[PDB]
Formats: sequence, C-alpha cells, structure tokens
Amino acid sequence: TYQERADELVVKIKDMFNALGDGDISPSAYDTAWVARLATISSDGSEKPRFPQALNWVFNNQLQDGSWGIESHFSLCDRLLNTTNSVIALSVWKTGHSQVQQGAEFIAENLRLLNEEDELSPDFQIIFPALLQKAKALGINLPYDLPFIKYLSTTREARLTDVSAAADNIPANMLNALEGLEEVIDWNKIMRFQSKDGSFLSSPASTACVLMNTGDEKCFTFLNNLLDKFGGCVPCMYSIDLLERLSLVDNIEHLGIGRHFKQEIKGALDYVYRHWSERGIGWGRDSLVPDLNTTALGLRTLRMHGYNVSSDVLNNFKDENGRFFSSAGQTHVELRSVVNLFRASDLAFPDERAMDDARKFAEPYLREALATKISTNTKLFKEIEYVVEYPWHMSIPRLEARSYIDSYDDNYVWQRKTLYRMPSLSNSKCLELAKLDFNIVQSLHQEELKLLTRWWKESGMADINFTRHRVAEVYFSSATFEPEYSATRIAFTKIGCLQVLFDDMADIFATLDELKSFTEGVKRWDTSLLHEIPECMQTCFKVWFKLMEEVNNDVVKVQGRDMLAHIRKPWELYFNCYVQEREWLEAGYIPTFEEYLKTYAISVGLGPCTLQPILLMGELVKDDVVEKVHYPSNMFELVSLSWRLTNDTKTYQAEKARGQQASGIACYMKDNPGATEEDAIKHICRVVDRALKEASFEYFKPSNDIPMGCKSFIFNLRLCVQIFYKFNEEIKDYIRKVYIDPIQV
Ligand SMILES: C=C1CC[C@H]2C(C)(C)CCC[C@]2(C)[C@H]1CCN(C)CCOP(=O)(O)OP(=O)(O)O
Ligand SMILES: C=C1CC[C@H]2C(C)(C)CCC[C@]2(C)[C@H]1CCN(C)CCOP(=O)(O)OP(=O)(O)O
Ligand SMILES: [Mg+2]
Ligand SMILES: [Mg+2]
Ligand SMILES: [Mg+2]
Repeated sequence: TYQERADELVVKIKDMFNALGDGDISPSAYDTAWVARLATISSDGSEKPRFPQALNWVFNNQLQDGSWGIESHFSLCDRLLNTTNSVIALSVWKTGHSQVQQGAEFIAENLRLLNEEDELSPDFQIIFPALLQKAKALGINLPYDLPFIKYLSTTREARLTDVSAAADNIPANMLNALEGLEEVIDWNKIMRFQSKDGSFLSSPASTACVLMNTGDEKCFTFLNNLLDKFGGCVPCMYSIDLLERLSLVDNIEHLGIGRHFKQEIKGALDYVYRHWSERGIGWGRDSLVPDLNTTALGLRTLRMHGYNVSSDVLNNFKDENGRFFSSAGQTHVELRSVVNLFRASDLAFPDERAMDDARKFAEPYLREALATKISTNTKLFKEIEYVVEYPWHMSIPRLEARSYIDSYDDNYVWQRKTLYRMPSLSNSKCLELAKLDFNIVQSLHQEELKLLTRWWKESGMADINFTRHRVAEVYFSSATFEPEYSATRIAFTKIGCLQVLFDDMADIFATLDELKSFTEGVKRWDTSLLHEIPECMQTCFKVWFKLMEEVNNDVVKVQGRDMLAHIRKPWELYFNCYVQEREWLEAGYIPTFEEYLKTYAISVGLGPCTLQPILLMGELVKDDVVEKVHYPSNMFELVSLSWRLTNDTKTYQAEKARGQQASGIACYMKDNPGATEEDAIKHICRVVDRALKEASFEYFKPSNDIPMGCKSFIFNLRLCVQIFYKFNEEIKDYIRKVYIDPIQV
C-alpha cells in the first residue's frame, strides 16, 4: 500500500540524512588515473607507484568496450578523457597490456567521432590535448594528426603561450585546467591557490599534478586520506559536505515532502550555517575558492529556513559589468548556477541591491537559454520554465511540487571536467516518496472537496445557485496544503465562498440602503434586521450567520475560550468598506491614492477569510497577539496591499467600462497630474513588488510571540492573487494537476 511504502522511504531517507558526512560521489577514472601516475622511490632507488591502490583500481575497472567511465552514461568527451588517462597510467608502470590495447582501440575509434559541432566539456580543449601529448610520448599509437585533433592541440599550444607570457603566470580562471598547463606553470606562484586541506580546487587530478611537480606534503595528505576514504580510488571533487546537505534539503523541499524531515533538515542546515561566510561557500568546508551555485543554494535555503543570511554574499560572483560568473577558478559559466542565482533572488527583502542585480542578470540568461539552447522536450526545459514563469511569489505549493516531480531526474549524471554521480542528490527514493506522498495527500484533499461539495448542497448555496465549480477554485487558492490543516482549509473555503457570493450581491443586486441594512445586521451580529432586505439577501445573511455559529463553536474547542469579540471585527470592517465604496460611487468621488487604499485594501477581503481559519490551525493565539498576526500587523497589511493593487491592475479596465471610476490607477493619476495610466501601472507594480519583498522580510523575522503556522497561512495567501491576477495554463489545468489526476507510481 502507498502509506506503507511511503513510511519506509521516510525511514530510508532519514538514514541518509543521519549518514551525511563528507559526501557521496562516484569514483572518477580520470582522477584516479592521475593519482596512479605518481611515483615514489624504493629503498634500492627504483621507481614504483606512490599509490599502488589507485593503479590497481584503473587496472580493474575498464568497461566492456575498452573505455573507462560511467557505464550507463556514455558521453564522448568523458570517455576520451577517462580512457586516455587510464592507458597512460598503465603504460607508465609497464602493466595492464591487454587493457592498454583495448583502451587504445576505443580512443582511436572515437577520436574519429570528435567534430567541430560536438559540444565539448569544460576545459576539454586544454586538458585533453595534454593527455594526447603524454600518450604520444609514451609511444601509444593513436590518430593524433586527424584535423580536429590537431586543432585541439594547436588551441592548447596557444593557451600555453598565453600563460608563459603572463607576468603572474597561470591566472585564477585557468585553475580548473591546471594539469593541462603543466609545462608552463610556476610551481611557486601556483601554491597560493591551494586549499587548507591541501587540494587544488578540490580536484584530485589537479592535486596529483601539483604533487608530481613539487613533492608538496599537503597535496600528498589530501590524496592519501581521500584514497583511504574511498578504498583505493578518488572522485572528481571532494569534499562536498556543504553542497550535498544544501541540495538534499532543497530537493526534498522542492519535491513537496519537506514536512517529513524537519529535524533532519535543521541538523543539515545548522552544519552548513557553521561554515557560512561573507565571501560565499564552495562545495565543501575546506574550499579556498567558493562557487556561485553552492552560495546561491545556501542563501536561498538558509533564508527559507529562518537563518540570518545576507544577499551581499552574491557580490562575490558579480563582475564590473553586472554579469555573474560561477567561480573565480574557471572560465565557463554553469547554467545550473544561474538557475540557482535566480531562485535565490526570489527571496529578496526590500532594497537588497545584490538580489536586484542577480535577477536582472539571471532572468534574461535563463529566458535566452530556453529560447536558444535547451530542448523543449526535456525535464530541464520544464524545470527552468517553471522557475521563470512561476517564481516564488506566484508558486502555489502543490503546483510547485507537482511540476518538480516531473522535472526531477533521479538518474542524472553531473558534468565538470568529467562525469560524476551524487546518489543523494539524484535519488530514486526521494522521487518515489514524492510521488507516493503527493498521491496520499491528494486523496485527503479530494475528501475535503467531497465534504465541501456536501456543504455546498446542505447549506443552501446550491439552492441559491452558487456555482459548484467555484468551490474548488476557492479551495485551491488556500495554498496551505498540509494534512494537519484540514479544518482550516475547509473553513477558509466556506468563508471564501460567502465572500464571492457577497461581492456579487453588493454589485449586481443590493441598493446602498440594503447594503447599509445588511452591514448593520453584521454589526449587531443577529437576525434583527433581516426584514429590511430582499428575500435573496436574507438567504445570504442566514447562510453566513449559520456558518459563523458553526465555525465559532469550533474556534472555542481549538482556542480554549470564546473569541467572538475578535472574530466580529474583520467582518464589520469588511462590510463597512463595502458601504464606503458605494457611497463614493454614487457621489462620483475619486479618492486620493492613500484614501483609496485605506478602504479598498480592506475591502479586497483578506480579513474575513483569515481570522477564523487561522484560529483553527492549532497554535495558540492569545488576545494580545491577534493584532500581531492578523490586522493591522505589517505582514498582514502588506499582503492586503498586494491583493488590492494586483487585482486593480488586472481588472480596472473592465470596471471602468461598468461605471466604476475609483481604482489604484485613477486615484494615483488624480494625485499626480501628468502621470499616464502606464505610469500609474508601473508605479503600482513597483509598490506591489516592494510589498511582496517586505512581506517576506516580515514573515522570516523571528518573534517570541507570533505563531509561525498562522503567519504561514496568511503569508501564503499572497500567492493566489499573483497567479490569477498577474499583469500556458489556467485554473482548470491547476485543479486537474493538483486534485484530479494521481501520479503514476
Ligand atoms: C481565474 C479565476 C480562478 C480563481 C478565482 C478566485 C481566486 C477563487 C476568485 C474568483 C475569481 C478567480 C480569480 C477566477 C477568475 C475567473 N475569471 C473568468 C473572472 C472573469 O470575470 P467573471 O465574471 O468573474 O468570471 P466568472 O467568475 O467565472 O463568473
Ligand atoms: C482578491 C481575491 C482573491 C482571493 C479570494 C478568495 C479568498 C480565495 C475567495 C474570496 C474572494 C477572494 C478574496 C478574492 C476577491 C476578488 N474579488 C472578487 C473581490 C474584490 O475585488 P473587486 O475589485 O472588488 O472585484 P473583482 O476585480 O471583479 O475581483
Ligand atoms: Mg575487461
Ligand atoms: Mg467590486
Ligand atoms: Mg477589481
């Protein structure tokens, strides 16, 4: 059964968290072969392998086709690098004759397939011809003079002269390709690039090359310890203790299953936070040179989990021209790093210039990549498309999870100088659990919708012709999906349906007098004025009043005491704003921007759909805390502001055509003669953008008295308006994906 399989996967993933160390990463043939080339001198003066275990690994790990590499993941550049270095290692030590022969055959066959249109792997044009030069000196028979191969050698020779002609020798941005630049390196000057663990850019191949030329003891210790840890081989990079923790957390949260791992996540993030630095971070705690990907992932993930981190860490990766780079130790810019840069920018607080710069660079870069470089029919296209089309402030949690389940690749191989696996980060258990859990939670939502449809009938809403499908749309907008908040979602959906009903009532039907009558009835919180309004409005009031009774009875159970006095206020405020709107409309009055917002930021309706539902979540809301989490707290007011203004930009045109003059647009223009509608819309969008960032700041802001679950419900109500009233797919598609179609498991 689903629940049983999910339960054991949760146990298995928790074990993974508990077992986190320096990182789970595959052996690297290219790196292990470089380590295998290293010599030591015996007592008698003869040369022998310094690391015989590494040589033996090479000896024993040739693939069936004669190459070395990752068997199920063939890539031409990877296989050529792995195989050529492996044949070099065996040849140097006069061993593995048969493997050398078959290796040379593979290389010769595949050099004939390397062409000018093949996408070459990072620094391949430097590190590969360096291997060919060595192979040729060892007398290995390969077609070195094929046109494109000669071209690679010539390009490398130009790079060599650039370094030798450089006053300061090898520049930082060539560090990634150190071992391909051996014959021109200044071995004294290069040592300034060494990490505290003795490695060079965490790369065992590069570290072996430095060791070969210098004898440096710290290089030896890094390699010796790494071989011991891996049982006689090495990976392409180590350690990866920061990247692995951050990405495991990020992936789990993104997949929609983070609620199962709260304690494990806190543990992983506490570890990373200890190693967090104003200069950014690299894959591992000992990196001298940090990288954009790990730093951006760090900024986003730590911030998302309430840690205090500064966006200024991003300035470490920005050049004079406002462009970002992945690492000072390389020349190529990695697409994944730019994706994570954009995702980190989603969590900007107000006036964080580094986030502004990050997004201004990353967004065009990603859109350019989607339009020019990425194949439409891939998980990567879908993933990045979602990143830019549904960014954080318009990302509904279940939609985000559902999309990522389809774009998460659980059989992925990473590319740096060569290919490698990180089994914690491309993980079939994580994906399987995400699918099972989504289905289980979905069944819960389906039952909630079943109860809501039953209520739709029994309450009388069906009788008064409330649209059945509107129920599901309000329900979807609740956003806070976790199983423990069923009662809150159900109450929110009932109240939202009445608010939809009320708004239509106030427009299409009610006169001002009838509106005032209805409102006085709300203020009295009784049925004493039902007689003053039309039968249809009476029915509306009665459905609402009955709901209030049922909901308030439930609030007494959860909160431990009567909270009617609190609960009455938002309903009074809401209806009073309705009368104010109508008074202005009949008087043809256009308020100032400030005066407009004072009324319309309330009338948009965040008050009623939040107070009663957040009181059913479970957290204690003390009398003095109501105003700190609900109206008029800053976060609440900011969400309200985003609601009203975003709605205005989307709908003010249609409203004007119906005789409604007051809007954010019209009122700003009245305050500001000379400002066009376009100017007002631009200003309003800036106000909304800032309000969303400010709400984010307020949300993550630590407090000793404000309940975070309640804050989360209010904060995540910002999403529905951003997604529906944004200045492709529609609501029916969202509901299908989230509530109707299960995921094939
Ligand atoms: C795209 C939408 C889904 C989510 C929904 C809520 C957020 C649940 C509140 C009602 C409006 C809406 C925004 C909704 C807009 C629907 N849009 C066609 C609204 C266009 O005008 P309308 O006369 O209101 O259409 P009707 O509502 O179907 O009669
Ligand atoms: C802004 C809203 C999003 C969230 C939504 C739920 C909470 C999901 C259900 C109740 C209605 C509403 C509050 C909803 C109200 C939107 N509106 C119908 C009400 C207010 O907007 P309006 O300018 O007076 O009319 P509109 O332009 O045609 O919409
Ligand atoms: Mg074999
Ligand atoms: Mg209206
Ligand atoms: Mg509107």
